[PDB]
Amino acid sequence: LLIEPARIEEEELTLTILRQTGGLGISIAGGKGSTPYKGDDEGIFISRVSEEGPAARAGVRVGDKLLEVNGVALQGAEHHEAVEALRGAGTAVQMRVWRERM
Amino acid sequence: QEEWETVM
Repeated sequence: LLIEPARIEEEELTLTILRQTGGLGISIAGGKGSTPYKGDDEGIFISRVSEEGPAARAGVRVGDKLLEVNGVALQGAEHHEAVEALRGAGTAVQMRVWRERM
Repeated sequence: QEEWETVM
């Protein structure tokens, strides 16, 4: 018979993005008090990643939950707070993300 | 309320 292979169900990664004059190449969703992006999770998510853009080249994938940006935690953050964090993250945007499978 | 597409 066959056996289920080793499966990674969850990841927490640290990704470093190099912003271009155009920007990061993502779109974020969610926030405390907002219509949650996934389920009831009012956290911040990556809803879009531009192909071969900075975030793309850095390992970001659609659906990543955004937990922290350059040492600024986003727990319980509203959408605009996360927006202001990223707008000012600067050239090098080091984000910690959470990632499921499937 | 629904803010799902703030592009950056």
